[PDB]
Amino acid sequence: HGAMIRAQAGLLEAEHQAIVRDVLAAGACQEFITQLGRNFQVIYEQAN
Amino acid sequence: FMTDPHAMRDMAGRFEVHAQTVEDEARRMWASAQNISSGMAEATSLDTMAQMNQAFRNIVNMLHGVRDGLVRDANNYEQQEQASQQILS
Repeated sequence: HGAMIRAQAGLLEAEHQAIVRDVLAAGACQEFITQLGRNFQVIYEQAN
Repeated sequence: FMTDPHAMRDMAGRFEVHAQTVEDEARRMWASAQNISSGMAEATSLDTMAQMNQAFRNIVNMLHGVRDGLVRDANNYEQQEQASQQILS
C-alpha cells in the first residue's frame, strides 16, 4: 500500500513526461513547463 | 502548424486526454491516501492530502487551459481565413 502509492507516483511522473513531450511538440512558454513541473514535484514529494 | 487549424484541434484533443488521465490518477491517489478496503487514521496526513489535491487541481486547470487556447486559436484562424476570402469576393 505504501507500495501502491509509490507505484502511482511513478506512473504520475511518466504522465508528466508524456505531457512535456506534447508541450514541446506544440511549439516565453517555458513558464508553463516550470509551473507544471512544480505541481508534479509537489505530488511526487508527498508520496516519495 | 500554429497555422494549421486541424492540427491545433488535434493537439487540443491530446491535452484533453492528458487532463482525463490526470483526473483518474488523482482519484486513484485520493483513495490510496484514504487507505480503505477496521483501518483507523494511520494512513496519509490531512495537510499532505490538501497539498496534493491542490497540485492535481492546478495541473488539470493548466491542461484544460492549453486545450481551450488551442481550440480558440483554431476558431480564430478559421474566422480570419473566412473573413479574408470574403473581402476578396
